[PDB]
Amino acid sequence: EKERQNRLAEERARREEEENRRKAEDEARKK
Repeated sequence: EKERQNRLAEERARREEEENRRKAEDEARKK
């Protein structure tokens, strides 16, 4: 269970950092 939950949690965090760098490069284009 913990293996599964941690895997899903890192998948979530990776998607989150994807969106963060994405908004970052968007703002960069606005610059």
